[PDB]
Amino acid sequence: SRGSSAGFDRHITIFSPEGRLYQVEYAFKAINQGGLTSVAVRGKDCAVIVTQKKVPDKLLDSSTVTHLFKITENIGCVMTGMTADSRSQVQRARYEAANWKYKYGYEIPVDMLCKRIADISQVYTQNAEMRPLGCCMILIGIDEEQGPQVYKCDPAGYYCGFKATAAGVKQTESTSFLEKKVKKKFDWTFEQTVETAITCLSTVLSIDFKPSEIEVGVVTVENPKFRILTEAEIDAHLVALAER
Amino acid sequence: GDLVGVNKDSYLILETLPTEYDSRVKAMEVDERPTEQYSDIGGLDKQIQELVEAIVLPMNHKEKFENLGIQPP
Amino acid sequence: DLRNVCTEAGMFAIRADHDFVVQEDFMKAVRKVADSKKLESKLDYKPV
Amino acid sequence: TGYDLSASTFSPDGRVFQVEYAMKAVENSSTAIGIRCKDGVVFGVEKLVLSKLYEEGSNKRLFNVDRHVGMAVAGLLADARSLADIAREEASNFRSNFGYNIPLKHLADRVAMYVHAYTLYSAVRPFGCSFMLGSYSVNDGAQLYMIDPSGVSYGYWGCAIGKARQAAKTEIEKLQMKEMTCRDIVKEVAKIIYIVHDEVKDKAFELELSWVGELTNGRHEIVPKDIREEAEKYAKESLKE
Amino acid sequence: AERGYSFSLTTFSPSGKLVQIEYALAAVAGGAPSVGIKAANGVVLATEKKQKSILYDERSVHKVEPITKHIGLVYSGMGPDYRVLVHRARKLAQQYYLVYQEPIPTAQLVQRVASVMQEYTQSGGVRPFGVSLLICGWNEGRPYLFQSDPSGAYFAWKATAMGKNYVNGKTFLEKRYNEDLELEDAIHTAILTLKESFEGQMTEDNIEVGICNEAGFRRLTPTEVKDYLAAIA
Amino acid sequence: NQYDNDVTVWSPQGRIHQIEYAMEAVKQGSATVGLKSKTHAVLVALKRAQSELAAHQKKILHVDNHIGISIAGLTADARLLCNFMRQECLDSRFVFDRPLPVSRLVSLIGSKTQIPTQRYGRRPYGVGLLIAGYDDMGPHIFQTCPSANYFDCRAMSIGARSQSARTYLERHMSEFMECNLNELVKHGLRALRETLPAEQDLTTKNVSIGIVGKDLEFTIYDDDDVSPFLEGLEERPQ
Repeated sequence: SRGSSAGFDRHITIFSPEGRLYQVEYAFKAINQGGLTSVAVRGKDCAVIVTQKKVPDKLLDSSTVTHLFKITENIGCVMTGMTADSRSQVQRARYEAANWKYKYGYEIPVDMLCKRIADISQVYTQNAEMRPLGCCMILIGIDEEQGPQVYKCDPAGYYCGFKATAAGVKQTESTSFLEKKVKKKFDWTFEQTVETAITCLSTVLSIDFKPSEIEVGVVTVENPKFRILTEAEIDAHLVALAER
Repeated sequence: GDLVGVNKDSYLILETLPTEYDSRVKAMEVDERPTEQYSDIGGLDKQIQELVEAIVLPMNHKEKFENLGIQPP
Repeated sequence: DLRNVCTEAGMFAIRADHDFVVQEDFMKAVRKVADSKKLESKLDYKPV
Repeated sequence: TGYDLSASTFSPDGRVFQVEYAMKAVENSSTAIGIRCKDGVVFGVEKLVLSKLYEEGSNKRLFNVDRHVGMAVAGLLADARSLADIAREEASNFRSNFGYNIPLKHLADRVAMYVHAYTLYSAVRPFGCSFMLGSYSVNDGAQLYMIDPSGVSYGYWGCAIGKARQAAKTEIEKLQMKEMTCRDIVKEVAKIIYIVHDEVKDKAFELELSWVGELTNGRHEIVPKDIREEAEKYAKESLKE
Repeated sequence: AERGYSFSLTTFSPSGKLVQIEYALAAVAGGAPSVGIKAANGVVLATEKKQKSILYDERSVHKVEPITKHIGLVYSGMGPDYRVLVHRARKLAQQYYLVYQEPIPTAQLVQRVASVMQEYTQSGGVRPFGVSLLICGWNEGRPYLFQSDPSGAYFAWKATAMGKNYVNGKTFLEKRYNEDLELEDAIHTAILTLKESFEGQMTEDNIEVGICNEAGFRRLTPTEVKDYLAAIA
Repeated sequence: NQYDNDVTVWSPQGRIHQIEYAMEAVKQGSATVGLKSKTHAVLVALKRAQSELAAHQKKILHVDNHIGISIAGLTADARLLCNFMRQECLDSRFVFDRPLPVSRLVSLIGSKTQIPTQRYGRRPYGVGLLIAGYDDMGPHIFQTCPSANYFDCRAMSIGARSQSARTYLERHMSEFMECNLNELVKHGLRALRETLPAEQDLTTKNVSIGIVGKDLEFTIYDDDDVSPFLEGLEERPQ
């Protein structure tokens, strides 16, 4: 035991003598390869995503580097990991969402559209023929009977429902900052939530942002469309958090 | 630390000696290897510049590093 | 590696034979150092 | 050890090594630069002549992927011509079913997504080929995308690919370009090429250029002969001086 | 794209063992403890729920699923492989119900779910499943408790444990299980034998219980479990 | 040494070994030259015999009435790629009622030899072509490789000791545009005579000439149709 090799077992996805899948414990290390971090916070009226946006050059256009993707009109999500795998899995989400509406006729819940992204990933675990995708989707969206919701699904399959999560480089550090602001408990208004998200990302990286260094995706119960906030709206919250 | 001769019976300090290095380091002699001339290295003309400017130049024109204000690599 | 950048910027000057550096000298040096820094082996975090 | 024999194997590090290597096969090719202005896109390839026996201006690295979409490639050239046919085939199925020239934002995401499907399995080998899609429309302006082996696409205002990727990205950062007419850019492109090329590492070169913008009415051509000469004269003068 | 491998990865060794199934049983023994106790008018399936912060929402997933109006599952081991088997079971049950217009008997369902898990130790280019299912059901007047292993075998039990510390729990149950219990302990005695392997404080949102009497299988609401957790009920 | 057993693996250096090797199959093949003018394209190939009692293997394969090729590599692969071209030029007569223009033919060979350098356990075709054709753009030569690249040339040579020819052809590349038909073939032979050992010469039993022109559908010459071109040929002194 204790990590031994069964010969092949770090080159395909079969059990080790220990009882683990080394090939999937590696695909998690890809998520941190990206170098970005994304926080997601649930309110009582709205769920917020905030992502670090890193434009390395002056050449790259800044409006086509985004990590926030519209899956439906009532489902956004943020992709962390290898950018190739990411876009490949977003494409696949959109497909399922619109296939759902086509077969059942009432657009898809955020619950199930994760459960299907999760199960496609699971197949890549169980066969030897391919590697698993090296990315990690966090969906948000308002449910018609449970308020807002946040789900995160991993390269192995395991997906769960959250009140606040992160993913990427500072995935440990964030969830220690967040769980303190969750056991206290507030009203969690729309301005409460955006406040908790930006201040978590801003302190765990130490940046203290410019409106052009984050992109903020948000979905309210009053207006269930998934918006991506422009730089004008983002700045209103940053100078409000510099006062307070 | 210093090395010193000592009279082999009555332990008197007789003189101070030049410090000593392991004979394998003196065997790593500063040899005298036959000229070969940078003209007889084919291609690799850039490489020669990159090395000379980093090793050879600070041996005579450290004046040009002091006037600019930097330390050689 | 920032200590390197400031030296490299110096070396272009000594090569061109100026008595001063400029804003390109530090622009080039960051590109050079940054290429070999990435090439020259991956650095891993070792936690305690 | 055995983490490089397959595209289907993460390494302990966290990164697929077969894709890393592919990208290094690009870096060992000649240089191609793209630079988008406000009313067109201009392309520039630094095509080496390896003998005097190859016919002039032939076996290009400038494809037409559609009647308004350039494709300038770098890297292993065989796999390039393969992509240029998958792309033509996509930009035909799109005009068939939706009835109008395919938008370059989408043609890119579809050609990247096809490259990506080749880094997943062990049964295939990831493409050794980075390439830029340019395009002009009057409803979208100029757009310039760049794909790579990974399967990543990114909008750009300029970029370069190949063995002088570093030296050429400098020349474009030191260039205003959100304000220049197409006609003025072509002079810049030629000048940039001449700078980034080494005749002490290569013999000589032929300079390939492509409009696609307001000049030509949303088509994509190769720059006419006369304007190409003017751009070579203005480029020898900036190397003299 | 691809074709797929064709050659089995589970192979005999010089011993006469199928090493892959031996290992996939060690994954099972890393999983969260689960106990099963057939009563004399119901079956109790209780399980140690997984969590490791206060951020998780302990009502968005369920380790106790319903397969049919009269069937239930819990599992011990890899969580992705469990959503695959729960989903091939629910379809098996629906083909059976579509041909005989009759709820699938519980002996039947376990015997088919097992033959899916047997197919992945002799198919091309796959690894066995990483779970043990504990299948309760109440048909034809009786209760039933089965357990299928990633091997493919299955054994009827009168009460058992799986997952972590399933050798301590099978002993603890061996004494405390005296037939003719009422349905309500199997709950009590079940919850106790989770505690013989659980470190911390049990709460209504930290374990999941499911019963299964003549009225049909049902997951116990959080309120309901909080009461059995008087440690006296 | 582990990156040589598939076309599917890249090498840390950023090449592919299985594609490099295949091209050594071409340098084992028998020298062959191709040059053009502005009215004729010519394929001059040095056949070879593997015994004293034996004929020589045909280097020039007739494709259509305006396309020839000259192989160099595995012959079993050369007739697998020749049947596919014969089939591509009977697809064009039959649909468009025109000759398939060479540039668009070499682009199909390019699409079909690319494929098996990227699928598992299939190999590259171990044969290099010289494609002499003449259509509505005058004459062409095209060199094909097992890598799947190709080139438009003005005068190319492949096979063994071909480098000796390539230099002869690169010193005289200016004179080719002004030759009459018989003067061109002289160049080709004089270039092909620099690929032999110094001890033997071009005879009529191991030279093959292929001519395609503006008014002349692609022909092939053997044995005693080659004599009107060796006779008159300069002497090559050492």
